[PDB]
Amino acid sequence: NVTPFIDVMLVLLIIFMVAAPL
Amino acid sequence: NVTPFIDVMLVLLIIFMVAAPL
Amino acid sequence: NVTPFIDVMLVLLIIFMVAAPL
Amino acid sequence: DIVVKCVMIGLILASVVTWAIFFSKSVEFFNQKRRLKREQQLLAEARSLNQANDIAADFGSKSLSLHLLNEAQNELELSEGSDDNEGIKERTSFRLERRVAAVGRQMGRGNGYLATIGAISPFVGLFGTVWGIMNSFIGIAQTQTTNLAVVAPGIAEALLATAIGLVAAIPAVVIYNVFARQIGGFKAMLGDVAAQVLLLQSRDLDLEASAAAHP
Amino acid sequence: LSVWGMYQHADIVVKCVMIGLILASVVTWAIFFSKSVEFFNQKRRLKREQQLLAEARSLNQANDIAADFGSKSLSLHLLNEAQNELELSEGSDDNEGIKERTSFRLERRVAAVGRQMGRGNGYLATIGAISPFVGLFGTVWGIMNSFIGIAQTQTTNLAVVAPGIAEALLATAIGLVAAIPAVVIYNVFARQIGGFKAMLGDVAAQVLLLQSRDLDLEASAAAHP
Amino acid sequence: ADIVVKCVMIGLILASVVTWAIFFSKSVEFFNQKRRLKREQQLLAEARSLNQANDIAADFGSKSLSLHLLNEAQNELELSEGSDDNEGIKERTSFRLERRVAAVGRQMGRGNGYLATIGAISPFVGLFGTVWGIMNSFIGIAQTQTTNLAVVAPGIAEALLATAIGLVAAIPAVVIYNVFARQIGGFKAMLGDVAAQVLLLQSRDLDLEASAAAHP
Amino acid sequence: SVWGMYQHADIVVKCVMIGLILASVVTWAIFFSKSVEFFNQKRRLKREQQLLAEARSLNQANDIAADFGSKSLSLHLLNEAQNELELSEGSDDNEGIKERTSFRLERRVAAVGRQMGRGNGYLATIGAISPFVGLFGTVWGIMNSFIGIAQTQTTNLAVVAPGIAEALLATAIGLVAAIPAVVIYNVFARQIGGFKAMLGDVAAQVLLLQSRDLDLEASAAA
Amino acid sequence: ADIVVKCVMIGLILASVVTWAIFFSKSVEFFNQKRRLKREQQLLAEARSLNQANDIAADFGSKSLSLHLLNEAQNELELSEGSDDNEGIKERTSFRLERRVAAVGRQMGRGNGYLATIGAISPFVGLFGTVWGIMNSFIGIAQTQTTNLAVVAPGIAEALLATAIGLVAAIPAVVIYNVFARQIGGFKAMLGDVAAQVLLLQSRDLDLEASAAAH
Amino acid sequence: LSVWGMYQHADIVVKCVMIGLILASVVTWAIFFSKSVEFFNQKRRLKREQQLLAEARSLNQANDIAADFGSKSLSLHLLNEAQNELELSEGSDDNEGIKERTSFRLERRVAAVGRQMGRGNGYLATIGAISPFVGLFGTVWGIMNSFIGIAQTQTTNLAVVAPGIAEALLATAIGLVAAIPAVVIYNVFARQIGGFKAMLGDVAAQVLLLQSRDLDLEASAAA
Repeated sequence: NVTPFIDVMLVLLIIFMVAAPL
Repeated sequence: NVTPFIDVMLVLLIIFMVAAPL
Repeated sequence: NVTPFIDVMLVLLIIFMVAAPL
Repeated sequence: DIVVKCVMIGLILASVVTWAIFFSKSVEFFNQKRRLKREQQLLAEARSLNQANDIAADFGSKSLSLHLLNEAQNELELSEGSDDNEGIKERTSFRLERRVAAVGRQMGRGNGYLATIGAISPFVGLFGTVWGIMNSFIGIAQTQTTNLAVVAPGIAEALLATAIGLVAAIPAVVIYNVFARQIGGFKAMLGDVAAQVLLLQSRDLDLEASAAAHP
Repeated sequence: LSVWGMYQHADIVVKCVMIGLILASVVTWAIFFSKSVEFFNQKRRLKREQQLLAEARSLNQANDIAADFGSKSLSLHLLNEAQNELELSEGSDDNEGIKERTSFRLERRVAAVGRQMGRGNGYLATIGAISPFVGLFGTVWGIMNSFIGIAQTQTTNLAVVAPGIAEALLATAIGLVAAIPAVVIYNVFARQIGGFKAMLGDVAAQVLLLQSRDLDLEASAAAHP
Repeated sequence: ADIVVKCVMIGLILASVVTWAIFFSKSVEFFNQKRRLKREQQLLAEARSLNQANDIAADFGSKSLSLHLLNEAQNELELSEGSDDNEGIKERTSFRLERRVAAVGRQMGRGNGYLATIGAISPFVGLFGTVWGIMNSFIGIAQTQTTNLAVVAPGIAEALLATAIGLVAAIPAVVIYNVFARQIGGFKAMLGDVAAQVLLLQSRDLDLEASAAAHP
Repeated sequence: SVWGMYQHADIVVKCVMIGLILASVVTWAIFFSKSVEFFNQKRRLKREQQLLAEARSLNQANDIAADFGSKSLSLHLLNEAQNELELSEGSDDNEGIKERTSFRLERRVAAVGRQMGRGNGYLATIGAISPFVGLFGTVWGIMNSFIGIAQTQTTNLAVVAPGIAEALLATAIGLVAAIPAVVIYNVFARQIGGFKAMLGDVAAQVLLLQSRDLDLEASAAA
Repeated sequence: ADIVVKCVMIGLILASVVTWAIFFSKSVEFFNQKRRLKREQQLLAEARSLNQANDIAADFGSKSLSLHLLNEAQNELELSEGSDDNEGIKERTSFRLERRVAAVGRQMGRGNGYLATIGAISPFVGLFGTVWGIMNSFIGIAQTQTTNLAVVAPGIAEALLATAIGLVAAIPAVVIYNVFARQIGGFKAMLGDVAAQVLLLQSRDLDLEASAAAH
Repeated sequence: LSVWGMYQHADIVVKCVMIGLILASVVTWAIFFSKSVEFFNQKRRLKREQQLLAEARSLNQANDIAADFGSKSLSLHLLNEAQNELELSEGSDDNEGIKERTSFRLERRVAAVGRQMGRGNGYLATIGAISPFVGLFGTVWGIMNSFIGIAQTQTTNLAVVAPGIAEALLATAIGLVAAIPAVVIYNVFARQIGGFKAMLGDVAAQVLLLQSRDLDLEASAAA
């Protein structure tokens, strides 16, 4: 399945979101 | 490969780090 | 996978962020 | 900041790497794409390996189909006098899958670098930003201000680094995905060619054994 | 407030981000509504022809059924491949080599038609890849414009960052709007093309079965009276 | 209330409810499948010839898939009337039964990918409406303004509720998908046992017919 | 304490916590049942293998296996071998006998390996989803913390202490439920692999007895 | 400072202790048995007939597994005395030696899955240890109105150290298991070098016998 | 700021495991530059002897070419195994069993040489697995110092803090240099060992063809 490639993208969204309330 | 099991741990470090500047 | 090499960088961002509210 | 400008230049260098890989890989795809399709269209009516060589006499030296026919002729000539022909077929299929996988590997280069760049780039732009945020919080914690107006330019010129990391990261991902798909289609067509070569050898060895059955 | 209104209230780089996001969304919708009905008609024709060819008892009987299937009838193309392997093997004695070559060619044709199905799915994969990326670029651009507006003024509050937070999280939002349905459409296309290749393997399997039947009966007729 | 937030809320709700309904329907139907298949295999595990198995399976129902396997085996008997190679019969029959078991196993797969799709895509929205509600919270508090954590908390709570709804949609769909996967795997193995028994029946009778015809 | 922080809960924290601990109880119960089950079955199987290692013909194996018990799987394999003797009466192809019998042994060893596999489907699911439901309880506890802030309407760390701390407690108990399910699942996976291997050893011994007897009978036929 | 931190600490420490204990026990186990297999194979490589191989293996010791292979071969000699089908003897003997090589490869595999489960679960108890260490880094923070992180910067710290208690106990053991996946991968092939040679020593000495029964 | 100065800025456990990092990197480079020239020399020798033995049409001609191959010459070892199956099977009528046993011994020896090529590669895959992860653990001890240091200083700025930043960057730039070339060298060693085994199997099939044709001529002369 070529579907689970979204995980690194999820990590990237999250570690955007670590910076935004700072 | 038994290597990508670090991801949940990464998530746990991150969502520690959401609480620490609060 | 050459993707999980971001972890040390995450640690480095975090232990920057320990110093900034001090 | 000098470290911020150093990671700016690092983003620029990774972007230039992406430019150069796109240029070289795209100009080899556009040239060596349609030629094997045309040669497969020619070899669709070969019907025997000798007539396949008669079609292939003008394919050129860099024709990879002609290289596969060189491998097939090599396995014919090395196995002259062999009563076991199924072993010839097995060894020849082994050499052809080795050669096709070698061509796929040798034209799959330059792409792991693209995957790493498209991964890493917004993250190191993010640290360049958060080092700009270092200089901002140094201004805050040293000037003792509750004011954001005297400290906003540091965070703006900081976020510039993440912006440039995104700029570097996007075409690496795009070019990597589309070139991976073009490599997949290329390997499919090359496997079709090698499959047809195996069919040629199978037909000719079966008809030769059937001719050697009854005189 | 309105999407055209907050488009007007956004920066021009954020405007370029949003128009790229909505164009990627529109072409995602278009690829979905094209390939869905085209694949549905292909599946209907394939199930029809399989229900027709389920009752053939010889390969020439299958040709008699398949004489009126149409031009691009892929099962008729499978029978064309089988007839090609009949005609190229004229003058031979090994039925097993016939079966090996024919099974190999039909598995290759199954793989080829399955790759012909996948035209445009990597566009969807690239869209699902870079949909958060330009939106995150416009997000960081809007927060940078927020700090530009704070720096250009001499005071600060939340009222300066609020249109910028609006632009930023709205660019993130339209990035997600481009991201998720592209993923879902890629999910269902990958699954249904896999099942289609399975059904094609069933049909070509039946073709190999019929040719195996006729080769075995010809060998039984030729060996013993 | 928040319009796109409420729309993705009810989308997660409807996705969760249809995962419930797929679980109930596939659970009941597959449970009846397992009951009937175990019953029929316990009946069929005692025959000594294929025609004895026809005598047993004549009592079976119409959609008895083991009887469909026997129909495939009888079809290979009837299409090989007058033949001389039994090994070709056995190869054709083995491949037909592999084909039929794979077809039944894919018919088991009807709707499972919807479950896998929803269990994949659930933690994405919810966070979407969370971002939208936190954005609207910043806009409202800025156009009213404050510098505390006291005013910002109800919008954050209403936002994270959408993420909680996303997790509710996420987890049991994955549960249902994996339990359907492994129970269908055991179903496929049980059906392979049945078709293996059918192959052994036809192989026994072909070998005994060859042994009887070899020595008159 | 644990129960005092359970008293600090709303209804959904209570429900996910009782789900965690009941899934934990199911996990430990499955473990302590199947552990002594596997020990008894492996003990009996190794003992019967050491008994049947001295058999040299199949009727000798019947003489040894006359007292193995009803659910003795080695005796069941000998029943399958005797069935393939009785179904092959009147035949002339010992190779087909060995093909049919080896194929039945493949299917029966697969069937016993499926017989071992019961409950493991629960174990894989529990060990998979338990960090995720710990995260879900964390999310609802963080939501209850913000509900408590909305009740108090103040900015204070003593306000945010109990709800955040209880979401942290839900994070802990989710992993408490998470870890031993994965432990027991990998344990049972390895043990069932070794059990199927030893059963294949026994079936190999059955095939060797059958093959020696059929080949010596065919040699005595000439 | 709480019971759960102490329990997960002693669990991680005892897991690392059991890890290195199984490591250094099975290390000299693999080394001694692999060296013995290598030297016994170099001894048995000079056999020309089967009774010559019995004379070579007369001094190998009872737990020499190649001697057990020759016992298996002599057993298939002695059970099948009085037959005319050498081919069935060779098929059964090949199958027996397959199963004995697989059996020895199973006996080497004991204790390895222990390390596999430990290196798989050690990340999970490690992350839960970081979790409860974070709970103790916390709740006293919001109980004691801690805004300045400098009084809890050693409090935060150190939960990271629980990760440090994890990873060395967690990561290399699987790799050691992978090392033990490959050394046994070197073992079973090397063992597989011998036993089928035991077939070949039989396979000639049956074929040299029946041809001696031919003329 | 130099490398050994940053090494002075750290404490004992990250000192020890960065020593472990650089020792693993050094032994990785050493195994690479050893096995590379080893593979190169054995490829040249095997290609030389293959182009020699491609002209042989009988096994006696193969021994006449092989009379000066050398002690560790693998093609001469294959011809020695073939000569051993000649000499052991003297007096038999089943030449096909001789051919089966000979092909089996040659598959055995090709597998043995392919195992002989891959000695250090297990440690190479080991290092390629562990290098990001031992870099992660070295990262962890090298980073659990800024907490302590700014608890000591009450100073949140430049060179108080920034050598810790450069310390983490160094501590897994060494991990990068240990990780990526290890994986790449192991994959290209797998490539070259696969090509070597393919060439060796071709040579062994050639030996099988020589002995098979000579036994077929002997059996045709016997008929």
